[PDB]
Amino acid sequence: GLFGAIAGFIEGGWQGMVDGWYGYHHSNEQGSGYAADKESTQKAIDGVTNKVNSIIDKMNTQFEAVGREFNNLERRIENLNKKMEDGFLDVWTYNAELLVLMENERTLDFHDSNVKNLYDKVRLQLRDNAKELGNGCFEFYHKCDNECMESIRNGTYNYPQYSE
Amino acid sequence: GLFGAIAGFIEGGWQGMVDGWYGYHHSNEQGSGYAADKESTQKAIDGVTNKVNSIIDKMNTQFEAVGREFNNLERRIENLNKKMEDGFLDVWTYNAELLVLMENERTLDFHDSNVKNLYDKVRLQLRDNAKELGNGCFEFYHKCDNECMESIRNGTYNYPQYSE
Amino acid sequence: GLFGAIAGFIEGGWQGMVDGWYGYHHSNEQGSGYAADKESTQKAIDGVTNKVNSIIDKMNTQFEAVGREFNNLERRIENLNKKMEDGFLDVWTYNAELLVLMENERTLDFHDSNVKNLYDKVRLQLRDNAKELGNGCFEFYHKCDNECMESIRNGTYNYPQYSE
Amino acid sequence: QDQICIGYHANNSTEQVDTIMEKNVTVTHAQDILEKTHNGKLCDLDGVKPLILRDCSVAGWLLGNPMCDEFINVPEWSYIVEKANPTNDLCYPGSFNDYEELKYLLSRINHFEKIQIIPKSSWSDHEASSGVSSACPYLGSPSFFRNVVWLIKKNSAYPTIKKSYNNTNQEDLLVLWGIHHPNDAAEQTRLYQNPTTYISIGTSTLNQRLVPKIATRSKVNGLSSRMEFFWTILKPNDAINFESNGNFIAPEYAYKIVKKGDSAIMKSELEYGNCNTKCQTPMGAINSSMPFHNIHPLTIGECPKYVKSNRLVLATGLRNS
Amino acid sequence: QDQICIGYHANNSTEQVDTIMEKNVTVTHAQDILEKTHNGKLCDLDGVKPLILRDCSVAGWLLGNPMCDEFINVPEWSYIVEKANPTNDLCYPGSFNDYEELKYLLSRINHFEKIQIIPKSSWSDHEASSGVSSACPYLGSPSFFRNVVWLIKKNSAYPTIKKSYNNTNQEDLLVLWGIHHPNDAAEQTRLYQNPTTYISIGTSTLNQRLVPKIATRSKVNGLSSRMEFFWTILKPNDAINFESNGNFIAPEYAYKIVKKGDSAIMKSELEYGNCNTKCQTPMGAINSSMPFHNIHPLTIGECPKYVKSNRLVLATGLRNS
Amino acid sequence: QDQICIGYHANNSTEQVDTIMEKNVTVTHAQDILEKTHNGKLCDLDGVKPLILRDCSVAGWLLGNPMCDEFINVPEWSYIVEKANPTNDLCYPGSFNDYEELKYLLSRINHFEKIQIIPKSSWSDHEASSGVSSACPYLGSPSFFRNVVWLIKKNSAYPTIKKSYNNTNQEDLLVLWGIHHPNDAAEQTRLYQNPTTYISIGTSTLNQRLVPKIATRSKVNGLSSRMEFFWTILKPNDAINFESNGNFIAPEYAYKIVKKGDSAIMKSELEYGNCNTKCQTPMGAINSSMPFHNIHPLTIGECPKYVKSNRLVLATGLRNS
Ligand SMILES: CC(=O)N[C@H]1[C@H]([C@H](O)[C@H](O)CO)O[C@@](OC[C@H]2O[C@@H](O)[C@H](O)[C@@H](O)[C@H]2O)(C(=O)O)C[C@@H]1O
Ligand SMILES: CC(=O)N[C@H]1[C@H]([C@H](O)[C@H](O)CO)O[C@@](OC[C@H]2O[C@@H](O)[C@H](O)[C@@H](O)[C@H]2O)(C(=O)O)C[C@@H]1O
Ligand SMILES: CC(=O)N[C@H]1[C@H]([C@H](O)[C@H](O)CO)O[C@@](OC[C@H]2O[C@@H](O)[C@H](O)[C@@H](O)[C@H]2O)(C(=O)O)C[C@@H]1O
Ligand SMILES: *[C@@H]1O[C@H](CO)[C@@H](O)[C@H](O)[C@H]1NC(C)=O
Ligand SMILES: *[C@@H]1O[C@H](CO)[C@@H](O)[C@H](O)[C@H]1NC(C)=O
Ligand SMILES: *[C@@H]1O[C@H](CO)[C@@H](O)[C@H](O)[C@H]1NC(C)=O
Repeated sequence: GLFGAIAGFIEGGWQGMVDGWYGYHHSNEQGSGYAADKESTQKAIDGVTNKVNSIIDKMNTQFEAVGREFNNLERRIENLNKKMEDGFLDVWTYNAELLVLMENERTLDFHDSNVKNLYDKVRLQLRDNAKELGNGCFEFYHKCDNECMESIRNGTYNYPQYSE
Repeated sequence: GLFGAIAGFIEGGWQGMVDGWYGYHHSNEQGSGYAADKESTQKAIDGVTNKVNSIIDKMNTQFEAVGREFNNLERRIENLNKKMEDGFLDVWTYNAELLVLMENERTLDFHDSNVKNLYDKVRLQLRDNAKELGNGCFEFYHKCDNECMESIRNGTYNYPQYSE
Repeated sequence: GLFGAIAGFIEGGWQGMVDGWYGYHHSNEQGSGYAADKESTQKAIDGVTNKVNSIIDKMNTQFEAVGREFNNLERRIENLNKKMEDGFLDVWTYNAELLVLMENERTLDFHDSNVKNLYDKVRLQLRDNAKELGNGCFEFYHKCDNECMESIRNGTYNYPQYSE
Repeated sequence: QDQICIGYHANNSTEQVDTIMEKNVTVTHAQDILEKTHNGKLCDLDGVKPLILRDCSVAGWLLGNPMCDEFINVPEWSYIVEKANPTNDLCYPGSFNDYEELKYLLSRINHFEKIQIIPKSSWSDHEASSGVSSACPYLGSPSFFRNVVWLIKKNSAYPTIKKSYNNTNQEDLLVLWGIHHPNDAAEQTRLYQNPTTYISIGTSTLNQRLVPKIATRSKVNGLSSRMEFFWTILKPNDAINFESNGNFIAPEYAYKIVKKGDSAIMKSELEYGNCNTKCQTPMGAINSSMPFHNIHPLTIGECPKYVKSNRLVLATGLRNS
Repeated sequence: QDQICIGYHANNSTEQVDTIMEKNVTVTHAQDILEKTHNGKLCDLDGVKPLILRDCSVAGWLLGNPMCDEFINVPEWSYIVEKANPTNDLCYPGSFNDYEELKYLLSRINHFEKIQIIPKSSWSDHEASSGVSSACPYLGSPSFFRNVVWLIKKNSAYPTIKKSYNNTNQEDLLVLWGIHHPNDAAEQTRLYQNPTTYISIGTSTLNQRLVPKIATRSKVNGLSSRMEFFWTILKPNDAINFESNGNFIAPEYAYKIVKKGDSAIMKSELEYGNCNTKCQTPMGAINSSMPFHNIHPLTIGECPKYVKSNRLVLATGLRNS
Repeated sequence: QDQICIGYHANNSTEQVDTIMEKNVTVTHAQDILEKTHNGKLCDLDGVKPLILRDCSVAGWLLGNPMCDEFINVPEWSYIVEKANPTNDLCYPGSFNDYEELKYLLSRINHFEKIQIIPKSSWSDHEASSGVSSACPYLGSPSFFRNVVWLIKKNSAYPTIKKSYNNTNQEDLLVLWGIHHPNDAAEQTRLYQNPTTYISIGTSTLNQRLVPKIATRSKVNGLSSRMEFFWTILKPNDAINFESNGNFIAPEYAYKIVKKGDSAIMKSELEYGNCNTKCQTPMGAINSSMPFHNIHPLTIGECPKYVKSNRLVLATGLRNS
């Protein structure tokens, strides 16, 4: 983990969250539950969709090999032809594999980035009103009803809510 | 935002700061104001200047196409010539566009990195002496004169300054 | 520094730590000392070893130039031959240099990432039990014996340890 | 008490991808961008059927090797399939000038229309139905290439030939002819009376003089003699002029180029499957939405991009413990 | 009370760039690295003016087509411009041996100096001022290529020629000559008396024997006859030897190669603008500090790098709401 | 009181690397991946020694230039080294057909075995030991190429030759022969009696007729005459047939191709060092574990990857103040 969120301070993944890539898990008075953060899940699906399509669009005009033949006294240009077509098909094989290796990584570190940016979305809201457990969870200094969870889940949480 | 600073917890940009890429905005007893962090603005201008010049220097010996002609009974090598020159000019077009796409990104995430690293420059100095508002701003637990702002603005802030 | 750890809030390096890339430096009742974090030192050595070998494996089938000769009335294909072999050997020189420039950077930012992820390993454990000095160090609100340092050094620190 | 926790997706997929710093990494979701399967058949290309030379070569087809009658008339094709070593080629031993250059032209053509430009019956002062050989048998009897006629003397005489044909079509004409190289001076006179002969050929553009080479050679297909063939493209309204006093292998049928277009000459031992496709390789056709493939570099049609890899998987999802 | 805030720059620029994960992203500052404009002219290159063949081909120039007198003497050039289909080429129909190989040599040369190596007046026993044709008219009268002379018989006689020229210059010599292919045996004797003729040519390196091909061909520019031209580079102190008893098209003027260098043969319908430049493309010159361009791949001079793109913009600044 | 601090490694290394945004950056640990040193020698390749033509060319070797006796018999080689301008080539002036195509074949061969296919003693009706020239001296006396014999007349007579050789070996045969081009008709009869001569050559595949070109040329190595050489690959069980009534330079020794394989023709002024290697360049051998090098692109053996750079350093460690 480059940002350290995924498989770092958060030990693993939540099987129960079949609603998206990033989300939450609360447990207040009115029960537990899961909710997919449709916000960051969208700026992520937008990411890889454009990424896949860009990798494909960057290589639609690549290199086509055409068939040419040569007689017994044209061994030089035949070899030139052979190595020149093998040449381009090698570099494009390199270009494809290398772009995949490089963008698979920037893909994983992108999900790590989003989690790190969601834990910080909540952390930069519940300043004193909670304690950072450090395993990925927070614990409130007040009770948080099912309408309190929603205000955090959409960006505007009210600070006026006492302490200890 | 990969680091989440720009357009993340900081909603937008400060039009009034026509002095550089990164800076501050205070509002104490003696008024408001802006000041360009000439520190991180320099390690950033150094960044993209070298980046532009490196992108250009990496491609000064590219591929030149020269004119060659062939008669009606040299259609094979003519095609070989055609596709071999089209070949190199395709890969170099790929190399240029791909390097731009990849470095435009590492450029944006670089400004995001610097802001994230400036908010942490201040945050790692005004530990208890302020409260992190979370929108990009801090609020002091004491008064901060126009000489107090400068000590933070150049790296050494004095902790002995009481609380609440 | 992209993550800001190395040469950021931590001014420099610890010459005395000849045991690895990342580690600690304590100073309790029973003396000072150094200890290499064999944990993150391993996920780092695994990183660059695979990186070096991948850079090498991505380019084992590159482009070989073979010797071909041409007479005084074959100046066209001779030039074609010349520029086609110069062509591939240019792009592969580009591919090598460019991959090194790009991966040297993702290498430095990788060590910056690991330090940032180790300072956060400790910080997300000693929540109230210490004060973040901000220069890379922490100061305890209790005494920390040579068995207290080890619990932090391997992942499970006990919170029940009073305050001020 | 009360809690709030931030986490991420996970599931049961075992699919792995590679990165620069780490191989074999399992993820939640992925996308394979490499098509690795074909149908092992030679199909029509968008409904237009290929021309599958079977045990005939391009030369055997174009010259009309008697063992190649299957291709006497040939409809529009999409691509041409030739075996690596066609057994029916130059039944009469010899050579074919600028053959690979002709083969290349063929990859630029989609349809020929055979037409009779000089009927075998028009030869009044030479023999035209005795130009046969055991080297080129048809159903057990001595025959010859169908599109050209091997003229010999008549009543102990070979008057010098002056034959001319004007391309009055709107299409280019592929015109083939040949010269015969005997094995000795006796054979020369036996076939042509005249001891010292030539064949001149002219167009707007072509200006050649051929003289036969009477010489001792090693037997091939039973013969020491040779037949050597030539060709040219006759442009509309241009004419071709033949003059010869022996050894002339005159044209009879030629080919109107009625459809130029994108085409190919595939080398494949495969034969006609009964199918249709958008992408054809020499080892089988492809039907895919994949952006890449690894089946064969020489390809025709709207195809994925060829790549030497055996696996290419893009990571869409995230890490999975 | 008291506050401190960390923020970033922003402004009014609408300029956008692309990344892998996102297109059309507005930024504070950017840099376009792609020059997309030329002047639509053919300029001098660093003060040395190009040679613009107008409706003349390289062959028309070098052989001296009468319609090409504009190029009888030609100063040092920087590059050569030829039209796609020059109308003044081989006025007398025929061919030019190793033409593309000569054209390539030309792209390696910057200046020829025409010199008389065999004066037309030196032919005492052959006619030298009757070698003209309606195919090559000058101001309405029958003429011929200026640099070579078409010799014919004199007083019903064509003595065999033995002519020799020694390159006593310090520069390589480009030497052109030709052979004439008549249409019938009557024309052969009418021009040359001798029925069976040849042209031998020798140097250190060259050793050729040419025999004319008397044959029936289709009329081009009114004629069925052909002129076929040859060339060689004569190295300093080497000599060229001609022997012929007919059909010889003798050299008169040749070209000292006085300046080898980097050059080109541009195919362009454009003509001489009146300008100067550091970078010239076939559709116009370039004046730029940009590292790239997208105007034309075939280029000459200190030029940007060609790329097929239509936009290439680098992001220097940062994101802008 | 009590403390805990997180930090990183540092040391004394001054080694620097480059990144995109910054040059000359010092680090703790690095890895240079660019081999920049060779031994400046021409070594054996995995224990098999190269064939170093010294002042002889491939043609001088294969034809048997008397100044090239060092190579009369030549063991299996790994690669071939030829100088840029070998002084011993065609001692008798002339040319060598399809020379570069032969040179290419050579890079595909590792061993020839010289064998006598037509002994000089077998010529009963022609002179075979007078075919010598001052152009090709051996220890001061007139000599000739060793592998071919320059036959001349005998008792004022040159009966037409009919010679045939059948390749009864299991290896391909490289067979060389030539024709002699005299300077005048007197020399022609002086050497061969017959004024009008030819050389026909046939195999399964080859069917050529050569006629000498008697003509005036500039002296090279003292002579105006020329020798022109030809070759072919004779396949097992095929035969080659020569017929000639003059100017024939008959084969005597030919080369069994006993070992096809990967090889090369290096252009290098260097000579035999006394060493062994896995990787050889024309300026010296390489012994390295590096994945890259910058010594020379034309290379042979298990070698690093060639790259035009002068420095390529990978960063393994981290930043170092
Ligand atoms: C038109 C004609 O004359 N066809 C002949 C043919 C030709 O004469 C011959 O090919 C010359 O090119 O000869 C053929 O018989 C050849 C026969 O001759 C024997 O002498 C030889 O030993 C056999 O192997 C065989 O070649 C032929 O069939 O080609 C007969 C044909 O009628
Ligand atoms: C040197 C010379 O004889 N010039 C002649 C030229 C040559 O004789 C001819 O080109 C042979 O190559 O002939 C020209 O007149 C040709 C004229 O002849 C008619 O028969 C024909 O029907 C016309 O179309 C036309 O070709 C010529 O101008 O080239 C005349 C020239 O004087
Ligand atoms: C087989 C034979 O006749 N060898 C001759 C050789 C040939 O006759 C000649 O090369 C023809 O190709 O002639 C040589 O002497 C040549 C000698 O002749 C003078 O006239 C000339 O002025 C000298 O420069 C020189 O060329 C020869 O050595 O090649 C002699 C040889 O015996
Ligand atoms: C072919 O025929 C047309 C029309 O009859 C004629 O005008 C043309 O000149 C002919 N071509 C030749 C080369 O004779
Ligand atoms: C050309 O002239 C020079 C000097 O007169 C002479 O030495 C040289 O041999 C000549 N070249 C030829 C091939 O005759
Ligand atoms: C060469 O010799 C073999 C065996 O004697 C024979 O069968 C073969 O036909 C010969 N080759 C030729 C072309 O004569």
